[PDB]
Amino acid sequence: MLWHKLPKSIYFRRGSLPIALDEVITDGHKRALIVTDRFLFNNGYADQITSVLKAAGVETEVFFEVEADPTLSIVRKGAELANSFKPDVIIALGGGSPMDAAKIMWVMYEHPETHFEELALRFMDIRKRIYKFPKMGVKAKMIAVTTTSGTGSEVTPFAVVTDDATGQKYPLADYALTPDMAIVDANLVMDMPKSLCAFGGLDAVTHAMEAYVSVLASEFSDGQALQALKLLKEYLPASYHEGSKNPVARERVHSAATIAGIAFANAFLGVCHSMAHKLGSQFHIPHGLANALLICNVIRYNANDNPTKQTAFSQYDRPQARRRYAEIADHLGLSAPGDRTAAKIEKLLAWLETLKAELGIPKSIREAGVQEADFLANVDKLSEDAFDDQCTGANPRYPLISELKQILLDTYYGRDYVE
Amino acid sequence: MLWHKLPKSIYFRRGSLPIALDEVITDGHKRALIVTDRFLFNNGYADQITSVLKAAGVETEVFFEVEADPTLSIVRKGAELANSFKPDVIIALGGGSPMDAAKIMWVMYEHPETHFEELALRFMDIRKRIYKFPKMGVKAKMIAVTTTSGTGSEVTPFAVVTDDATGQKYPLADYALTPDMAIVDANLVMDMPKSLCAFGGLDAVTHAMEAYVSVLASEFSDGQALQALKLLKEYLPASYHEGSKNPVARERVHSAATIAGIAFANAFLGVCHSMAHKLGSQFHIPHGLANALLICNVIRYNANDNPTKQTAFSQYDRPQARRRYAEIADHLGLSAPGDRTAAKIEKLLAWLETLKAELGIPKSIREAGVQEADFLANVDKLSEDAFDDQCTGANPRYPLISELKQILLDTYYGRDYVE
Repeated sequence: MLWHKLPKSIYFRRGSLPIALDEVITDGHKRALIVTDRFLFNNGYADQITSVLKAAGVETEVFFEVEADPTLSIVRKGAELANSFKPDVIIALGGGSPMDAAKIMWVMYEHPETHFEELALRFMDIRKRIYKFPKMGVKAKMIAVTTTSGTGSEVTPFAVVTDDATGQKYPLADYALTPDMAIVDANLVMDMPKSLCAFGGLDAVTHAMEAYVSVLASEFSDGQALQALKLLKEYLPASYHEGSKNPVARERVHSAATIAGIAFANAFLGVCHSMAHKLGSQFHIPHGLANALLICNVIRYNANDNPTKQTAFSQYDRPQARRRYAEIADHLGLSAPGDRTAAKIEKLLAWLETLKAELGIPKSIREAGVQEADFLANVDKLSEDAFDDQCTGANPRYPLISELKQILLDTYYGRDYVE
Repeated sequence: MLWHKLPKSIYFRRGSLPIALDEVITDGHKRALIVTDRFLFNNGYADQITSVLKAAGVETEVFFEVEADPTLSIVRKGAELANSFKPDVIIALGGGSPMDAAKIMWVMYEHPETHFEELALRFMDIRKRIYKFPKMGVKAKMIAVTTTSGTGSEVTPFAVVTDDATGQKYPLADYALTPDMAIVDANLVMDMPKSLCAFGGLDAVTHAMEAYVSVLASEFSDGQALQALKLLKEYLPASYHEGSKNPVARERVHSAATIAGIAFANAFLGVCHSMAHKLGSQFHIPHGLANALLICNVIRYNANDNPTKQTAFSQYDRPQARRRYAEIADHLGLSAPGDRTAAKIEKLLAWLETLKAELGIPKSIREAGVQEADFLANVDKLSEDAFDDQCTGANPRYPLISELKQILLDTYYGRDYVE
């Protein structure tokens, strides 16, 4: 059985933010907290929402102390603040690291009794979950603005954090901590650098490419994934080169990244986000860049009509991955009439290299600043710990630790994944 | 040698606060921090200054986490914040606990190298000080609003804090941490409770009664002390009973409390503030209430023309304390023509009881919630540790530990201090 659940509000157009607070926050709340990173407190992005609340009978407080790949130390810090200001609403902002950290502070504020380890517990299903998350709408709601175009955390329950002790990103998940509102306005990403419009807008390509093929994939989460893929193909290159000079593309890509969140929130990720999380917390590689190096092989991995194993899901009778990856190309135009289902993937992978070459993305991990000695020494660790991530419990061929490492290395040496 | 140094600005009238920020802060600064207590963050007293700054090109941050009798834990907490927001100006508010804590955060922000123990070091003189405080006007200025009428911390270098480990208030002092501006508007004390208008407006009676008699007393700091005493006599009772119904008195008293700060900042306190600090940190008695129980005896102590010792100050040739306490009464009207310098003190002490009875002040410490067993057991401690306070190095008869305890006890049993 399946579902398609999101916030009961997703406002999205250039100029939507005040028209998403002049509307709902002030009509129901008078004590707000804001979560973001310093670059946005400094550059005047959080005073774009405190301007409109303080003008109303609302009292704001900003937790600008967040860092990339957030830790559990910060989260506990914002709760202390949240436990002191007693907010009626939380307004995450900045994209990813803040959003992934505010919806968990939302927890430690509603229920400070919680223990993070009981949240990072992998599971076989989301309903048959041992640590049923508590109900969180009673103390304060949770709003989610975003300033990047690669995460989808505005919609999805995923909340990636780090222990600060082991150094293991725990992509915990539960729909009980979806935002009540998601605001995705391109006013905030028009001036975003290229190092981000690439990594971000290129994870989104995975958010949707290992969601249209996942086993939990459904008709609900297949047209959105695609529409997140026909826009990242016609507007992502332009948003990189032209930047703010083509705000429509820098806008459409911002919506796509979110639409892919409308997909992978319902149809969880595959395996690229498992190896990515572990490969980007060890070597401190960003999210999107770990996903762009692997995706072009994971496909070569999941696209084997006769794998070693399937993921054992009723709705998934026969392995269809080699097929789905073709409907993708068939939808994007990469496919020519009279193909054979084996080139449509080549024509697809060819579109990525062509797309990774024109965004500043390297051809391997070695080129990405990781020493062969620091990799091979700890590869078996992140290859056993990827298997133990919750994201991999949805990809269509239940990878073997024998088979993950092989694609870690073939992405280090820029090789393929023949079998 | 002596001095009379204060901020280069003391604005004071009902409605002065915006006219003290619309004037100077915004003309020179664009990044401000505010320090206060929760009662004022909650009750809308800090958004009376953030309203006017944010309306300008200024970014504010409020450290509302302060508690009565502040600790060194909070102070180090606000520095972390101050080290993160990087303010151009600090705006203390609330009176006492915040003000005494912000001008020391000002230190840990300018010079985080400092070590509190090297600040709480008693000394024989302020110039001949071992730990010459550093220069602090370079990172951020320091403003000082006040919302109570008993402290004078707006003007004075005194910054009373607590280790949080030993529990010993260290009334450190240095003019290098005087505020650059002091704002004393009665708009903020009109709605102050009676438990505070009494304790506060009754310490001020000591701020000035052991400053007109101190050895460092000078013509500069004698008319102010008195004017702080002719106003606390004609307007303090009315500000207690009538409260906000006589805002002129609730205003004049607010200025007096500050004028006494113009005195005891230059002519340090005597001994009542030494025993008070130690007697109010052990039994958690408030400041003003520890000073109102003792003052009516310390006078009987300092008013002995033949004491055991003087304070050894050149300007202080013969003990004049028994005389000064008469010019006080002679100025307030308590004195009738044809007295003998021995009744003018009785007529003075009589004015206090008469004044302590009509403010809700008890007649002893026992009545103030302190058990005879918890007092006599630790009296010799706060009697040896009062002698070691910096305030007592200015009172005119260099008390003996033999003689302090005797007045601690006579204030417990409500007795006098015959000798």
